[PDB]
Amino acid sequence: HSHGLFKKLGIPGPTPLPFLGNILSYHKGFCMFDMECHKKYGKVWGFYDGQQPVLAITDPDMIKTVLVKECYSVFTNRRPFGPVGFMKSAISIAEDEEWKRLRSLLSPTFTSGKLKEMVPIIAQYGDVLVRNLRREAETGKPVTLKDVFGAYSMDVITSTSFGVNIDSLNNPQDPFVENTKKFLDPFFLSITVFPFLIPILEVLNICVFPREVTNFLRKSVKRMKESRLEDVDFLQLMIDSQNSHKALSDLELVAQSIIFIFAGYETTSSVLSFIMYELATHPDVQQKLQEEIDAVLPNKAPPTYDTVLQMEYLDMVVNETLRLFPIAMRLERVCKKDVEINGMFIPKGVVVMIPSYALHRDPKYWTEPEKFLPERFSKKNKDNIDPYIYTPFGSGPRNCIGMRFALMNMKLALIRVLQNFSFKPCKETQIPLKLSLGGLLQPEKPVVLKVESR
Amino acid sequence: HSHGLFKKLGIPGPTPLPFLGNILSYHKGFCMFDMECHKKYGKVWGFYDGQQPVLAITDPDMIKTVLVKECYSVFTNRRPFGPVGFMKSAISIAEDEEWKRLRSLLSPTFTSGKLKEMVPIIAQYGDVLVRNLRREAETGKPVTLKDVFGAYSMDVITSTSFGVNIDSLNNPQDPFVENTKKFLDPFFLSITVFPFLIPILEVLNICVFPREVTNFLRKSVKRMKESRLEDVDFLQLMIDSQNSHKALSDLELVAQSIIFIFAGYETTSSVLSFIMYELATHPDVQQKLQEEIDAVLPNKAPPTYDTVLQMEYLDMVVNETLRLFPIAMRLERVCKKDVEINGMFIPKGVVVMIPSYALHRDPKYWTEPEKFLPERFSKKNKDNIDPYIYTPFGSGPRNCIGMRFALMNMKLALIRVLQNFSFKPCKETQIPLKLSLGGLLQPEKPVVLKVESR
Ligand code: HEM
Ligand code: HEM
Ligand SMILES: CC(C)(C)OC(=O)N[C@H](CSC[C@H](Cc1ccccc1)C(=O)NCCCc1cccnc1)Cc1ccccc1
Ligand SMILES: CC(C)(C)OC(=O)N[C@H](CSC[C@H](Cc1ccccc1)C(=O)NCCCc1cccnc1)Cc1ccccc1
Repeated sequence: HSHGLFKKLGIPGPTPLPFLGNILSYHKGFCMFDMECHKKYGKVWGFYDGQQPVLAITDPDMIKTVLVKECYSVFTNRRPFGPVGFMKSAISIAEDEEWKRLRSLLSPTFTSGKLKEMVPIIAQYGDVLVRNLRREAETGKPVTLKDVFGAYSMDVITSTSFGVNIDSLNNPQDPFVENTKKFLDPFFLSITVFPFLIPILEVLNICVFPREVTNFLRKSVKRMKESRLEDVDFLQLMIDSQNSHKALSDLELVAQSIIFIFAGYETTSSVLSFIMYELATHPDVQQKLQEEIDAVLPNKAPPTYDTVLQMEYLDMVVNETLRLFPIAMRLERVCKKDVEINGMFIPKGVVVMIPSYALHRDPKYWTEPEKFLPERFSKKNKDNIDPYIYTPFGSGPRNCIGMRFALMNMKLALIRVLQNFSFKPCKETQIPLKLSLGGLLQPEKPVVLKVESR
Repeated sequence: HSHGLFKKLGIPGPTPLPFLGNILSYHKGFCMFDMECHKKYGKVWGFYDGQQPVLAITDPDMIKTVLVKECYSVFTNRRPFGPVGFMKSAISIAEDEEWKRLRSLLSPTFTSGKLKEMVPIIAQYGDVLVRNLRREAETGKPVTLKDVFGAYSMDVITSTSFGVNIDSLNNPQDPFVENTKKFLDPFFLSITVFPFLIPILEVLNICVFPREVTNFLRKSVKRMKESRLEDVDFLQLMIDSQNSHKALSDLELVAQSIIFIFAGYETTSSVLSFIMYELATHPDVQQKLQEEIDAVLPNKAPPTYDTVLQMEYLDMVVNETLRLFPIAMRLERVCKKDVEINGMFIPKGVVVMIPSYALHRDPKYWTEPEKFLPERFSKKNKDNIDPYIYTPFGSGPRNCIGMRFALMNMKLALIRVLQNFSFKPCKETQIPLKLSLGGLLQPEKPVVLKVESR
């Protein structure tokens, strides 16, 4: 009933089958399909997620108009997502004057001042990591990064948000550790063909987040809420905040606590895994980086907030990895008005998509796009890089509110880990890595590596 | 479109509201509503579960026609239940010539011969129970029965079916113990008003059993299948069985393994909890029973299969409890034909229901129906009891296939428990017990009791 939309505006794309759209083209994952499309169709193309049209753009100025310029006016919300139940009040899912109300009420939690106030705490679990690694290093036993990294990222989230202190790797059976550790699978494809069936599940209290984990943290939060009240973390600042322009409700407060936890668990863990792979497969880079760390932190000195930003080959290494594996893959915004941006009409209701993964591997802005070369981000060459071709944290008012915290969380782990250990591939280590043909930005085979002690 | 069905046949009942039916009358639970209806309307009445008519019968001969006589011809299947995914092949859910095919292929597992072959095994975990109770008995700390009883019933199921041996109470964090321990809640009411929405969830692979626990046991079973093949329990006999009239498939085999596990976990545990309450609130009965046990098993002798059936005050105690709390509450069968049984027309499609709980408390067949008096089942008075008024295990071809195993499982626990401990109520012990106004036959407040050692 709408599969003729791009044929009308003269916008190219693959031919959508009825009802399915082009979702059968996802057999190789969003990334390979975007790379193919960006290659076949050029600067702008179109396709249909079921009955839903999606438009892809690759011009730095047009992306800037959508993410930055016309964010408030036109492109304010991401693609609708459901069923969710009470999770409607979550920021990344919120919309319009209820997003602007929440993005404000929670921005003060990622300031340089508060972020520096978390340096003594995040550092405490970088140490706990070393013991868990050294126990498996002295017992030569190849190591799965995501396991031990997940336990660390888990340990940092909990502390930085609620104060609950657990050695999740050695307490994988703690009642607070279990609950926590929990788009092309059989369900979500049925959602994109049956978006008319989402409202059924919403009057059903059925949620893609199980109704159990949430109810454990609706109460675990209100336990801690009444445990510090009255008697430095994310929640101590979210309680200080409810003390535009209505204050923060309490089921509203329980919702954002959850979104941070995923945000910083599988992403802090996944990215650190993509990094230790690149170091293990480019040991020269691992050499140059351990030299820089011990030059800023001699005698294995403890990283501080001001020493972390001081490490430049560290930032270069982090950036280049994110180019190769930008965990979001795509950036998306929903167009709320008949608007003509940068000389092109965008009708109301169209999802606007930026293919981040494909753009990070576009040879027109990247020489040797699939090799690992941190030298792209040296202060020498870091200036020929369009800020709208490279967006691992998005851009504009709706970008990643936790970016500063993520770059600080990961670099405090890399300093403390690379001060002590070094990483060599295994025989059973997948060289080279194959990306998941599925729906998340993750490896086909989990990253296994040999670990030795300095 | 069908709410005029009972008005037509001249059958009385509460007035159904559009779409909801009489389900708003479930605010006091199925039990209180059936008692009320049986009291207001007499021997036969009618009501609507949404758009679905249900007919209640209370005559011994008419129940016998449905459960026993015309089971094969007319009343073969229970009320349709979904969504379920692959669990369609489960016996209690199976229908017609695929139930008759499965009820046969699995009946040989509850014979007196095989049941006696499980006596040495089930006895091993009655002992493990004592230590866990004595640890909390020597530390005077009131005891929650369902916790420790659940761990025991759990320990017996696993062993009697797969051989996996765990102290689930002290291993509540065993990867095999966790998966296992998992009708008027917000969901199932939406199902009975929206039965047209079930087929949506079936093409969605959404199942009221989470798609996770099942996939752990589709593989855990096929681990054990290829671990004994090649190298006494339920599965060793289900593999021996696939060695009417097609053999047992392997996803067919994974399904029945699950249905036994619930069947014998929350029911073996719940019933033993309703029993220890009745003993604690009628200590004279507890006195008479410990005398009988030590008279059959002197010196705290180990129960055997032939000593267990020998205990008559034990059976009396078990029976009378089940009268007071018959965990099924109702028996149901779906009518597949225009039939006129015992002088009454039953049109096609009508669910036929027997109110077991209400009938167990009907003063016309029970003197002092709400008191606890095991003497109703003494060999003296046990003959004035209609086998179709008292059906804790159902009746006829479709009755509880595991009845013999349940009466043997529980009595082996009561002998070993009452040989050693005695049970007194607490202050915080709920005297008298309030039944759950909800959907399962369970207490409002979990049973807590003081435990002392002989
Ligand atoms: C390697 C680490 C991370 C990366 C690469 C990353 C990337 C992104 C990206 C690309 C977006 C979408 C931005 C857009 O649409 O323009 C986003 C959104 C978001 N991120 Fe992250 N993220 C990371 C870690 C975190 C962490 C640790 C948090 C902790 C709270 C967090 C919280 C959020 C939130 C709340 C949003 C939604 C913002 C909004 O809609 O206003 N992220 N992130
Ligand atoms: C206190 C213990 C138990 C009680 C009171 C009980 C009661 C019942 C009742 C009333 C029914 C329905 C019968 C009917 O519709 O006429 C039933 C069915 C069933 N029970 Fe139990 N049960 C118990 C324990 C068990 C156990 C331990 C198992 C182990 C496998 C089991 C397996 C089954 C099965 C498979 C069915 C369905 C039979 C069929 O549809 O063919 N039950 N039970
Ligand atoms: C794809 C379509 C168009 C159908 O729907 C969307 O696009 N929905 C996206 C994600 S759905 C739900 C998600 C939270 C969640 C998902 C699964 C298990 C547990 C929690 C969310 O609510 N928020 C995600 C925030 C966590 C995060 C991830 C990466 C970086 N930083 C933070 C929304 C999204 C937000 C941010 C980046 C990328 C996507
Ligand atoms: C009420 C309407 C009319 C809508 O649906 C039905 O009546 N569905 C009944 C039960 S639903 C699913 C159930 C299994 C199950 C349920 C919940 C969590 C885990 C597993 C089953 O599949 N089987 C139950 C067998 C276990 C058992 C319980 C008690 C005694 N022995 C064995 C089916 C039923 C079977 C047997 C007795 C009472 C009810």
